[PDB]
Amino acid sequence: SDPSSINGGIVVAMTGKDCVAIACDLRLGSQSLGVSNKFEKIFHYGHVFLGITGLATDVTTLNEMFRYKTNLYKLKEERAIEPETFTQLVSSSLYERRFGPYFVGPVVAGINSKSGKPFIAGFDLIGCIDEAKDFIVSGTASDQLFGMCESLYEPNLEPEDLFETISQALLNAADRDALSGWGAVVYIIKKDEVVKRYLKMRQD
Amino acid sequence: GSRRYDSRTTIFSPEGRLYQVEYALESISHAGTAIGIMASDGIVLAAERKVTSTLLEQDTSTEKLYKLNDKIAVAVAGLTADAEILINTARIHAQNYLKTYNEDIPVEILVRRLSDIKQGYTQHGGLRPFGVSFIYAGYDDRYGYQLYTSNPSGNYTGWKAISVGANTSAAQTLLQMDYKDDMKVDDAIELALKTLSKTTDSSALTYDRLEFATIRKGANDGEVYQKIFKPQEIKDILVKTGIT
Amino acid sequence: TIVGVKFNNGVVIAADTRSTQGPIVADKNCAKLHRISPKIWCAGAGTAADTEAVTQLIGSNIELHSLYTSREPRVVSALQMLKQHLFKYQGHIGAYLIVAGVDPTGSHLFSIHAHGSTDVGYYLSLGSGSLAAMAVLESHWKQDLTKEEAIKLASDAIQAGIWNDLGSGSNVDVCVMEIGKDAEYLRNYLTPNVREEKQKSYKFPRGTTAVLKESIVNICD
Amino acid sequence: MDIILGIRVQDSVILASSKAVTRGISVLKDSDDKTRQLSPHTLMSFAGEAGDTVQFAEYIQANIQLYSIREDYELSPQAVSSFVRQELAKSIRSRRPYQVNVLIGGYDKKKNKPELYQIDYLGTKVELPYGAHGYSGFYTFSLLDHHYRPDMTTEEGLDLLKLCVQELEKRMPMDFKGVIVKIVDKDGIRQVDDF
Amino acid sequence: NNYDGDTVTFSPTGRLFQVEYALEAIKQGSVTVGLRSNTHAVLVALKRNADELSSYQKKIIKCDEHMGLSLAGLAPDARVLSNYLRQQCNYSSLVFNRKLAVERAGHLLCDKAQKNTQSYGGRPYGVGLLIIGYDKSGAHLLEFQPSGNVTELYGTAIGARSQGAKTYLERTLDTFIKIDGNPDELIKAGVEAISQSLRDESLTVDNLSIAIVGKDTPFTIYDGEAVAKYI
Amino acid sequence: GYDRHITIFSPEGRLYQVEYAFKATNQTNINSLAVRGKDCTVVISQKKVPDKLLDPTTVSYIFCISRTIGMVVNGPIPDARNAALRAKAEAAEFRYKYGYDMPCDVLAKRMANLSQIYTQRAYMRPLGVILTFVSVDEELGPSIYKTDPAGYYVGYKATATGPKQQEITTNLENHFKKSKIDHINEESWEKVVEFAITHMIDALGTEFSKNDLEVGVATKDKFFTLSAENIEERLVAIAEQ
Amino acid sequence: SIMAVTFKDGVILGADSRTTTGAYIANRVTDKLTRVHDKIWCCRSGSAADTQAIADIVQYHLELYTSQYGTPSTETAASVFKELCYENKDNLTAGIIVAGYDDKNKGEVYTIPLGGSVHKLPYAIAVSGSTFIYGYCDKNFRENMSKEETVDFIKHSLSQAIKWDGSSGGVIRMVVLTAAGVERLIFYPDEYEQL
Amino acid sequence: MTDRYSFSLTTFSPSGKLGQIDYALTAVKQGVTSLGIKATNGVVIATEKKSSSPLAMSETLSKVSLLTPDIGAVYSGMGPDYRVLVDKSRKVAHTSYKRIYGEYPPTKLLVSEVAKIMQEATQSGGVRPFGVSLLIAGHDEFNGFSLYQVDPSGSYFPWKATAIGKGSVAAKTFLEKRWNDELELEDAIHIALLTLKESVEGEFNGDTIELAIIGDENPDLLGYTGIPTDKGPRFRKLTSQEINDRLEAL
Amino acid sequence: TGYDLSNSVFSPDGRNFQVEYAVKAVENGTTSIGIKCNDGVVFAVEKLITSKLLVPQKNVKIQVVDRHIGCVYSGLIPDGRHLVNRGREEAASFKKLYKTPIPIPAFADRLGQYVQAHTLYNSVRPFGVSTIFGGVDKNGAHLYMLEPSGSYWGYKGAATGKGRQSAKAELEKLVDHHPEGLSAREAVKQAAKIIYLAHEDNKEKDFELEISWCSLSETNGLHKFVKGDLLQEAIDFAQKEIN
Ligand SMILES: [Cl-]
Ligand SMILES: [Cl-]
Ligand SMILES: [Cl-]
Ligand SMILES: [Mg+2]
Ligand SMILES: [Mg+2]
Ligand SMILES: [Mg+2]
Repeated sequence: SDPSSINGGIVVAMTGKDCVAIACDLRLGSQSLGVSNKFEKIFHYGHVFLGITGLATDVTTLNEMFRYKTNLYKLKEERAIEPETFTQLVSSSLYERRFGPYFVGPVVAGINSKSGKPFIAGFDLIGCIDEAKDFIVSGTASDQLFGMCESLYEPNLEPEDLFETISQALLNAADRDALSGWGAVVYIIKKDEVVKRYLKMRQD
Repeated sequence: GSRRYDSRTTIFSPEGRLYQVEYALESISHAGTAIGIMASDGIVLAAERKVTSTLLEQDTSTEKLYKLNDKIAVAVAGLTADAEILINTARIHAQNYLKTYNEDIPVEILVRRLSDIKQGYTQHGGLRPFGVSFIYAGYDDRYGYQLYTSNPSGNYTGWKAISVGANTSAAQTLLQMDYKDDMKVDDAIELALKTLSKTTDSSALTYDRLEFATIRKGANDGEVYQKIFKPQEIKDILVKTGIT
Repeated sequence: TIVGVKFNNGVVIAADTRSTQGPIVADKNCAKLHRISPKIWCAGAGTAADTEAVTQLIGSNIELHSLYTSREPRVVSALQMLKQHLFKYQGHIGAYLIVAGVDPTGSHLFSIHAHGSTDVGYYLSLGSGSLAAMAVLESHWKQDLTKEEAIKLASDAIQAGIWNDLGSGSNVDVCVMEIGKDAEYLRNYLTPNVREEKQKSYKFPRGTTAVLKESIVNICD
Repeated sequence: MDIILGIRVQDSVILASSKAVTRGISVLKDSDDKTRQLSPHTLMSFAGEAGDTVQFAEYIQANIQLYSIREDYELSPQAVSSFVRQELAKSIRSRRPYQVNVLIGGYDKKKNKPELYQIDYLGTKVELPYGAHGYSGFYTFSLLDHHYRPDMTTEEGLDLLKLCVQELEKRMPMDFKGVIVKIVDKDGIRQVDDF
Repeated sequence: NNYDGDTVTFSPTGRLFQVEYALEAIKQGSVTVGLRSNTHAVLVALKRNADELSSYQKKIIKCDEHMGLSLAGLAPDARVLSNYLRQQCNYSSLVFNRKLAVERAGHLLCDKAQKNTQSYGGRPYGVGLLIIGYDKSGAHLLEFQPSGNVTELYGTAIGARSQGAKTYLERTLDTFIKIDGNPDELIKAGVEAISQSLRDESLTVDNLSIAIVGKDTPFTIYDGEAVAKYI
Repeated sequence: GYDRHITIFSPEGRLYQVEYAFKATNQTNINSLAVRGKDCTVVISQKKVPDKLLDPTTVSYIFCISRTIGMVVNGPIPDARNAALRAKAEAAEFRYKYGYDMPCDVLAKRMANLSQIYTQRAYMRPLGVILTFVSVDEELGPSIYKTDPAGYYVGYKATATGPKQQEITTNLENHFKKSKIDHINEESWEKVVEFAITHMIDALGTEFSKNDLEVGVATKDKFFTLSAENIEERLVAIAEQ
Repeated sequence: SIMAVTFKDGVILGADSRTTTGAYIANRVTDKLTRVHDKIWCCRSGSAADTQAIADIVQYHLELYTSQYGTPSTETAASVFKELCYENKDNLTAGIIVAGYDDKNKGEVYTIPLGGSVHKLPYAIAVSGSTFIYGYCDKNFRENMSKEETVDFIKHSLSQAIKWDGSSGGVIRMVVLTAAGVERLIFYPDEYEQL
Repeated sequence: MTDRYSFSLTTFSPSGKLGQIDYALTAVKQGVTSLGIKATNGVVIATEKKSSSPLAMSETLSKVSLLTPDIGAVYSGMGPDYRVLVDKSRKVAHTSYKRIYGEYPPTKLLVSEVAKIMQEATQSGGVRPFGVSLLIAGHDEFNGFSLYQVDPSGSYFPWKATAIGKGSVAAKTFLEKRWNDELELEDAIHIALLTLKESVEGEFNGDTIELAIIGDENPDLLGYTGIPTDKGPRFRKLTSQEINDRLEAL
Repeated sequence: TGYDLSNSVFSPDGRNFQVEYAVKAVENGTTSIGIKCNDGVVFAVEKLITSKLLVPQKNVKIQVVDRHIGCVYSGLIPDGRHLVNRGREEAASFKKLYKTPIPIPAFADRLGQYVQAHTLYNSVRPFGVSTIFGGVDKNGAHLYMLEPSGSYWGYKGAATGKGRQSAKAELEKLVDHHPEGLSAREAVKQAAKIIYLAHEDNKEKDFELEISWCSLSETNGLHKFVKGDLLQEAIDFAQKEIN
């Protein structure tokens, strides 16, 4: 009866040279039971990518909520929302439910379309912002990801190299967590192209 | 008490008309003309700006044509301020439907709800009705391309081609004369402009006094693009059809 | 670890840059020094979301108050508004704040408990490193401190917290508010915890990771 | 309310739902139908807290039947599942939450494709080739992982379901008094008379 | 004229016309008489019929064992005010184990009537009441008017041609005030009083309505064959 | 013409109910004057007690709003006391919420914003009063801010209100043309009161006894009203010069 | 430890300067003597948050009272304190001593203990956990004492309490309320410890 | 008691006119002249300070108001109606934007919110329209410099340059002749002072003229250093002295 | 015009005609007076005997507020009762929070603000009563008179109703002939005389006298009715003065 670790799953985001990467596992479970191996935890609103770990009903609900809010943003502002602004919106929306929170660990990744600056951020369930140059981790294998990232990561990696680093960080973290795995997806995000790769990993 | 100063905005005349609705329609008839034309392969929205000034910023201006979602736009005729209240409501209703069903709102459902809000202001509340008529241009996967109008009464109807605001009588006769069912978008663009050009109260129809938009399937393979024309793009389409 | 130190012509506040969930360090360089108003700054301990949220709400309301009254905002206003908000929620908003600033009245230093109590002091400390910090303050604080003395004392008190407290670490942030001058915010004033060179590079040979499928994501309209 | 299974084959969706209603130490009924037709090509099976299950099912049925009349149009299975999920996602932070788990089986006439949705009481929605709620999954999912093939026919899918029900009747402690089986295809919803 | 549209408008001479029109409803109402000694208080009411096939409109309402009134004007308004008195009498009993003083009953009716003469949207009450009771300070008779003016009296009358009965009671004052420990004689004085307000019609068995309260007499209403004695 | 009964626009863009509220201002036939010293702000008002049965001590149009703010009203006493009670409530609430004494000009703005609402909302009538707020503000120093039924407010070097307002205004205007400064260059508040009374006598052309005047004085950290004997001492000083 | 003593010229308010969280001294120079009016002061015991919130509200009520009705009595100040303490007794933990000077009534002392009751006394003393003592050296206190006597009496009484407490400590603060005005006295440990 | 006016005081006449809006615009026409000019590198807004009395301190009454660090507003019409609209405008910039997105709104969206408040006074029960027209000058990263007019109806239009109030008809003609798309900020201030001299009758100096600009960022006005991204407000109110300097070379 | 049809509407003069119309209702009412004395206040009122059928002494018009304040009024009697009911709520809420019984000036403003409130809206009617009230507080004796506009002042003597001008004239003589002050027992006798002299303006129906008083010495600072020997002594004094 701990909402954050019923369904399980992980998200990791990393910055490189003129690029960001965000990756997640595909597992949705009901505690011990694996239910779905196709549950993606990464959504995009224009060029801003959001990963969400935690209670799956809240992952689905917050995706539907941020689609709603960014759609209205675009209609009124007449431009796609930027990562820095979207971060503040996630923070606002989570702290609005301060005493009845969404049981989630969201991660923002994207490149500012104006400045071209790679941006990543993480939040606790009530919307405290963790802004980081290097990497952000979330989910049931966060400890495992912190260990992998802190040793594997180096600054200013090229997209093709950053892919290998984040992929190895996720795969090896998921393999040491019971409630994570069952497939993985890695988004490599450059200024004006985004590649999405499905990783081969052990299905246990 | 306060009974003395109440206009009673929601009562019937002895003839069974709604005073405030009739007077609101009179207001709208003085507003810049808006034309919608529905073709087999898209929809055209064309609107005339109300007596433009030379020092009005034309390029960063929105008076007539508003976006409701990616598949639905409206042309306004009446009080702009009133229209914006209703537009923001319609934009929210569309996102509520998308949030609930994970499907873009069918055009008629959005139109019916916006029309039902207008109706309410004529039957209860004791407030003045919204001095606004809309032309709704949209696409959904059920009925394809659709044109609707709503007016302060809250009544709405479907159209192949329609005008609202000033000189609708004249505009509707010209559209009824030249419109046919197997018409293309490029043909409908030419009809919309030619109609405004003849009904306008201005000396000559110029780019700076027009708002223009098309809803086409011009994007790659089974997807709808909304094109709100820039000043320079209106200037070009106005020369190409040979009006200037 | 957050401290406030009063000197001759102003007040200085300092803080560490470590954010933690349980025994894990979430952020190695987070900013615990908040701007309520241009010359009124806040240091926050406890629930990180609560300290940021309560600081921004009062900061927003202070800005609107400043516009309405056509006056530079006062620290007592920020203090009164914070304590009444925190008291209303009976400690459920876990924000422990050191509020310092300069205004037309002069220079002020206050602390606010999550339950809505406030104190007045020449030197204050809050958070898990408060006892480490307060030991340094009690040992070295004197009346009529100069600005250079006050910054040193404040940064030394934070250092005590960084070294001796597991909840505190990384760098030292300082904000100096002097009467008749612009408040100067010294982000990463000290950086005594720089990660040493890694022994090896864990850069992988390309093609190391097995890939099931590739696809191009359309982010355009 | 215990066993609800679902298999999506090539051209149809099959829902199997246990017939037993148990209150205390007695089996009150052995012919209970734990399903409501939401629309002509959409069927919902349900299991959970007594009362809440039928109350929730009938409430959803009424709302979809209302939409069908208003728009003279059948809502897609994806749309119906999204509506149902949102209702459950409201429920979980209510004063007294609906403790109901549902499978939604539908044939989408636009895509000409069968669709099976699994939603738990929290509003956790997932699209699956095969699904179950509660302890049902623990025995049947291993079997389905092994015997299930994506291009299976309705007869093949019914034989694979028989294998699941046989495994449950062997290893499950309760007598769930067999299952009512319903097929959802392009022609609508029909019940397999003998199983 | 211009100042009678509602109860929230004073006239240029300082009159409330809606209140004065409500007062007019009472004059149209059938005559009722009230009178008391030191021991007993009596209500006598002339009931009115729609026609010979109809019943006679009941004029007297019981409020408690020690208090009740007679009405003249809008009967439904008498029902609203009598129901309010019943609740105030009942509140006094339940909370304070105390019979509500007839004077306090008056004060409460006054204050209820007043609020309906100062607020827009509402209307004044269109009924006059004669409240009789026996409390700790002996027998009492009150006259209520929907202006809010309540008055304690030895005797009075309200309704059409009430002035006749009111003049008689003014003359008889010294006689009927000393009818102590004799109910029948005090009623007889009340019946002879209301008789001064009759024109063409006389008091019949199903026409006359009498009520009495006193020292060892609960508030009881006499109708039909029970009032045959006093004709 | 129901556009003259409530606060809606007339065809020529006017609010008649606001204009008529201004006329109610002079119903009392009382003239007020406010001036600033170096250290103080002085406000004087005529005191007329026509009835012999009145207790003269209770007849006042000067109010101690806070401990630093004083307010003189030109208009009927019912609307004066309505404004006074509200200003007292607003000053107390401000101190509680924001932890410092409400400034004279901020109270003026607040009371002006309330007045504005009465000109826009139909169910509320404007108050037929002009509020003159005085204090020695801890930021701005000696301060005079005046509110009217239109919701208009502004600061003043000095001001006058009432039937013979224009005569007092021009008298003060001429003095400040000569002195070339924005205040009365005088050390003690006693001599600033003596100035205020002197220039009111010269403007109105009437003499004053101790009972004909009412005086309010704002110093740093208190506003107080003078007694009859305090005024009498002040009138003697003027006469002996 | 807080006490208020009435004497010939007025009344004196005294307290310690120590605030504790568990065994940690949060503030060793706390001002426990609070101004609710020019010559109406109170001593705060119990929750620091609760007493501050109440003292701030009472100050607001007396400021508003003074604007409308002029200088309020010490009894009026006590009544406002009681009203807040009594009506919110469930959510509050505040023990307050109210001391004030009137030119009519001279020095008055009122105690509002944890109950939310009000008591008017010649003097009052509270130690440990908002614990008022009824006797506290009744033969050591006489009516109409001198300033120095009163200061000496409170100084001794609080010193004894700090010797045996742990909650109490730091400096001794006093406030003298008389016709003359308001005086603030302070006694450092080295003076008061040697008693 | 209570507000019994829950019905519209603004209704359509048989001609389709909304009387109370038309009459509000008449009140604006009687109002003192104010104008706005948009340059390539800034925007200028200006108005006359019509002083009620010479004893009055015209500094205390501010006709040109900061709404956000990068947005300023001036008006023609009823001053009190403007003052409460500025208060509501500043608050709505926070409640409906800054407290959500953590940044100040762009000019067009704050204008949109002011317009909404004014439209509500046109349709809500028991209220008259606002008797003011606003000129709102602002800057935002993605739209650059912009100038908007807002009318009692709630209608708003973007302008290259315009004027409202007493001498607007004459002022607009003057601006049409002088305005081009290559104007620098100093040139627009010069034209603003020339345009305003026509409509002013009495004294014309830095004490009788109120003028503000939306231009470059002002680090000196920020009040703190240490955050490189925070470069200070683009809104600056010109001083009495700064105006008089530009009146010599006129 | 039509400026007099709706309450809270300013006439072009700047007058509220509806309030001035309420004053006409007050002028139409019976005479009521108040006399301030050395250490308290005296209240007296004219009760018209419409009929022999009215019970003497048992239609009391003077009302007490708290224990220390007397209230008497002329005009619409129910409107007076409504105002006193409110006065009792105000006096109760003051005593509940501040302990001390409400000072008279404090109480005066509570009625003042409430009456003034009934001139701010067209949804309500102004009060059709002038109210003479007062009593003894910590600062001594206070007499007030409150009018439909909400206007009130302190008074040495007060009068309102049909015989106000007669009563005012007789009050003005007492102020002139007793500058050092009038005693409580004297003020009761004078009150009786002034009501009898003021009854000349209402002499169709004969009347019943009613007096109350608050005195620091005579009533111990509480409000009491003048009854029995002291009432008959005052009536006899008044009867001797008219003849
Ligand atoms: Cl006062
Ligand atoms: Cl305000
Ligand atoms: Cl404390
Ligand atoms: Mg695993
Ligand atoms: Mg599930
Ligand atoms: Mg109004």
